[PDB]
Amino acid sequence: ATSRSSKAGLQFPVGRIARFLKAGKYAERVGAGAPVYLAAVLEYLAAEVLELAGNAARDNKKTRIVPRHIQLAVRNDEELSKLLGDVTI
Amino acid sequence: ETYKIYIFKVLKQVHPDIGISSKAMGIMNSFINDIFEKLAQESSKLARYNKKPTITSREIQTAVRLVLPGELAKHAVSEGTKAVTKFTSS
Amino acid sequence: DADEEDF
Repeated sequence: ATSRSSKAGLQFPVGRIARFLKAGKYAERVGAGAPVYLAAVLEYLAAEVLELAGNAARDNKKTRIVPRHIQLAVRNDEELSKLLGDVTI
Repeated sequence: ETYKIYIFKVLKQVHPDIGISSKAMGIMNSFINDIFEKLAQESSKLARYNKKPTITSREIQTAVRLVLPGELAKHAVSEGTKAVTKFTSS
Repeated sequence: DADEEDF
């Protein structure tokens, strides 16, 4: 058995995202491609935040991301700040 | 069901030697839930405009273009289009 | 506490 995630080149869980989309009744039905597209978008955004938060961790002389690193990475990024809002610690 | 194991796998791709605290991973998981809901709710509003019973890749893509700031939107669309193309060709 | 531990 080959996962939809594996077929799409993704780490994020296509099947689980498809189930959340169907469960919420955002519409009557969900097409096969929609969860693949959404999984890819969420994976991209996770990668963008983690890249910037991990750079902040390292600049801060740490080897692990803590909440303040995420707060600093996001607050210093115009677009991530707009998308995600302020991180409160 | 959370996204945390998947976040962790992506973390190790972008920063092989950097770890993450429990509370930081909670914040990450909450971002993914928050953006999931924003994009699902916009997809719902678009599908209604179109009198469309199915949310397809077309509605997700438009939702991404409307909800995400411009440069993140452009790159996210590139990534979603790429994944659906890879899925369809598998 | 829990927060401060590694994931």
